[PDB]
Amino acid sequence: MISLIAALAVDRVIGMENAMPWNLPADLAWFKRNTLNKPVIMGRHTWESIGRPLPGRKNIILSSQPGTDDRVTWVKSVDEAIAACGDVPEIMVIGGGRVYEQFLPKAQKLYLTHIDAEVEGDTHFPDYEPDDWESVFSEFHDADAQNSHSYCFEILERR
Ligand SMILES: NC(=O)c1ccc[n+]([C@@H]2O[C@H](COP(=O)([O-])OP(=O)(O)OC[C@H]3O[C@@H](n4cnc5c(N)ncnc54)[C@H](OP(=O)(O)O)[C@@H]3O)[C@@H](O)[C@H]2O)c1
Ligand SMILES: Nc1nc(=O)c2nc(CNc3ccc(C(=O)N[C@@H](CCC(=O)O)C(=O)O)cc3)cnc2[nH]1
Ligand SMILES: [Mn+2]
Ligand SMILES: [Mn+2]
Ligand SMILES: [Mn+2]
Repeated sequence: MISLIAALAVDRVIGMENAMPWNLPADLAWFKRNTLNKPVIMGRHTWESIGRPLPGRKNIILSSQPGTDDRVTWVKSVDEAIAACGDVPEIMVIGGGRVYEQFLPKAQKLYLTHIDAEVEGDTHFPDYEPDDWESVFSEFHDADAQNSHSYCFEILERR
């Protein structure tokens, strides 16, 4: 099973200048809980944005060019990325925009954080047809001293 996990600001913005400009510790904790002990697939730009391997996960990087770091697994196509995960229950696709586009048609589940923040951005999460997806979990949180925007965690499953 393939799942996508992402955090979206207003208008589905996910990034600006190869970065995420907000800081929401509660959402990073949610990301860690939902990805630990699973393979994670990311594109090369997202790998450069994170800047190090994510511990406790098999890190798989998509790039058309040879890898430059043997602490992670480098693959050259979507099918190779999936194969490199092996026989696991759930593969997590962690972006960025181009990678989410390619994996969305193959995904059964979306883990989305909706952040109440207006961000100039240059990267968006794909338009997804709402009729295709059922919301199975949602949890709203007001802003607090650690998290400067309100946010909603949602899990959607393909109908
Ligand atoms: N808010 C969030 O949840 C979230 C999550 C992830 C990322 N982001 C943000 O998203 C942005 C990065 O997204 P992006 O769309 O620019 O880049 P991306 O999807 O991370 O990376 C694209 C790169 O991945 C490689 N790639 C993708 N598909 C491939 C394929 N089928 N075969 C081979 N290589 C493939 C290519 O690398 P080569 O050029 O080396 O071939 C391509 O240039 C950053 O701003 C980041 O902070 C946000
Ligand atoms: N829900 C969600 N939120 C995000 O911010 C997010 N970000 C990415 C891409 N960027 C990043 C950037 C940093 C870390 C990261 O350092 N994660 C640590 C958390 C511990 C910490 O630094 O606070 C991890 O071990 O997972 C992960 C993804 C992909 N999916 C996401 N999904
Ligand atoms: Mn092929
Ligand atoms: Mn198999
Ligand atoms: Mn806000």
